[PDB]
Amino acid sequence: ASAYQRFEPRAYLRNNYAPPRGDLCNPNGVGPWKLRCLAQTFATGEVSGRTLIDIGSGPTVYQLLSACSHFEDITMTDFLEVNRQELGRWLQEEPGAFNWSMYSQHACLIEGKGECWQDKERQLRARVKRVLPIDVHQPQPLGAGSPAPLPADALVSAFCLEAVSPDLASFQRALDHITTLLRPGGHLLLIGALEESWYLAGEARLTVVPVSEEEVREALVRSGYKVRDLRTYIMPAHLQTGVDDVKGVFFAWAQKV
Amino acid sequence: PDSAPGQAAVASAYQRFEPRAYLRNNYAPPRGDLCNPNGVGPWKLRCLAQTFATGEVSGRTLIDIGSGPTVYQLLSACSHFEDITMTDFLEVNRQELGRWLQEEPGAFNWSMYSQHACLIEGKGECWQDKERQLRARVKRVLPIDVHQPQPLGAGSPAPLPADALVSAFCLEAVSPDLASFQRALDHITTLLRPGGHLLLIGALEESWYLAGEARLTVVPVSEEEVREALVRSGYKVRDLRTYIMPAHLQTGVDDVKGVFFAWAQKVG
Ligand SMILES: Nc1ncnc2c1ncn2[C@@H]1O[C@H](CSCC[C@H](N)C(=O)O)[C@@H](O)[C@H]1O
Ligand SMILES: Nc1ncnc2c1ncn2[C@@H]1O[C@H](CSCC[C@H](N)C(=O)O)[C@@H](O)[C@H]1O
Ligand SMILES: O=C(O)c1ccc[nH]c1=O
Ligand SMILES: O=C(O)c1ccc[nH]c1=O
Repeated sequence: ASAYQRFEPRAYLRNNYAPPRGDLCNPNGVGPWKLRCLAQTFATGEVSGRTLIDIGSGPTVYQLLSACSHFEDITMTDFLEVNRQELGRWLQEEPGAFNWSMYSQHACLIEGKGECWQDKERQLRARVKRVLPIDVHQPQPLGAGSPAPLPADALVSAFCLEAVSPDLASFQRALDHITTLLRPGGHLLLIGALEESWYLAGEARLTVVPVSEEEVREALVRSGYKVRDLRTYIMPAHLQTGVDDVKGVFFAWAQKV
Repeated sequence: PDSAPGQAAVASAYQRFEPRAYLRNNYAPPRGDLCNPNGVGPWKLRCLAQTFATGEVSGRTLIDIGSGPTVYQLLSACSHFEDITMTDFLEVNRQELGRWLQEEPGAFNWSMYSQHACLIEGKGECWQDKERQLRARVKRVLPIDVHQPQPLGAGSPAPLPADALVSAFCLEAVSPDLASFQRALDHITTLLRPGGHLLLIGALEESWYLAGEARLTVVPVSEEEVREALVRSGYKVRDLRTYIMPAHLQTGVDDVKGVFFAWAQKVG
């Protein structure tokens, strides 16, 4: 856990959201794949409501681009101060903010409603009301009297749980911990790494639990979800880059039942 | 009768045309605000994209007539032609294009326009690929005078006759009157093969516009004047659509009342 104390936001963004993993031009890469999963799911019309929470956002916003037009109250979270600070920089268009414009643009491309990427960002920034501390290990991940409208209509989380969990069972408990924040009938969009065991964030070396698709599936069941969709992306060689050892990325669409 | 004087005034005036001021006046916001779908920027891009989307405008060679310092008019086009000639009267415009071709940072930034063309062509192309394709396909930037019967000069470099022509806001902006306009249209029509296509965009009912110190003269034309000249030149008009300049886009940079888009195919 203390390992996340060395976690460098910029190095993380560099390793994961700049080229080659950050090149959105090629349809076969992980970035486009994730954006595609998110967009397709929301285009169904079946994930809707007023409030949404993003569990373990880190310094990233890409995972809400398609989401932001189906929820007017959005809550972002992370365990580290530095990540929340980094988010603020983008939300407030402050100086030195990370540049997400390529991703906004591509979400506008994929969604295909003729939306300009500035409108897209504008809405996102508008609908994110708060950026809050959170610890999934706690049965009440958001603490007692959070300003977060509970329970949420929907949840999103990407590359968080498996990355904060020593083993399968901690991963299971965490899933249970965040699930409490989710209204019955609500939706969870879980994105994460397949069979990963470590990744680097500057001086920080983080341990990861290597999970399989079927493992992810069963965990969702055991947490009280009906799995609407589970797809896998296999990591091409050219995107195996020495920053981690992830083999693939899973996308899960689940519904609390 | 004698075309020389008017043409001379025209050439004279254009010696004060300042590319940056023009780029600013016409392609920076609000006119350059690609976010408003009711805006002229988007309407122009739509007209081009939809037209190329028919698959009916095709071939090897394309010539853009009076390109000025702008490339937006070629964004949807460049996927449909291997060889594209760009052209302008003024060296300073030609140099501007050079700066963009070289991908210099001093260049005007067209990427909003690129992204927007990518958006409405609906093929999920990224804007960097679109721009790289345009830079690859532009084979040359030539001097041009549409008042000369051979607008490119004799023994020109351009592969003639072209398969297609593009021209935006050029013919009316350099012709003192309708007869001049028509002649200019006749001239460029010689560079196009029979059955070839001409995509024409221009100002409706404009008489002047600004480009720095330069306050330049435009022949005001109407849609029907434009239609007749096309027929008069040997074209079948496939499409002629009009955009009315909204008040908030009428900024004192010109007096254009609207914009026309013509898809025409040369008879022969
Ligand atoms: N105990 C804990 N509870 C909830 N989040 C935690 C946590 N310990 C670390 N995190 C956060 O989990 C994130 C893993 S990586 C960030 C992933 C980001 N959502 C994106 O999609 O790329 C980090 O931001 C990290 O600080
Ligand atoms: N006699 C002539 N023959 C051909 N082009 C001319 C000309 N005199 C001026 N031009 C060019 O006509 C242009 C009008 S401005 C339009 C530029 C660009 N195509 C656009 O769409 O914004 C200027 O570039 C100008 O230099
Ligand atoms: O953030 C990550 O760990 C990640 C994002 C996308 C693909 N693969 C990853 O490991
Ligand atoms: O005159 C122009 O250059 C012009 C008028 C209206 C819309 N767009 C233009 O470029």
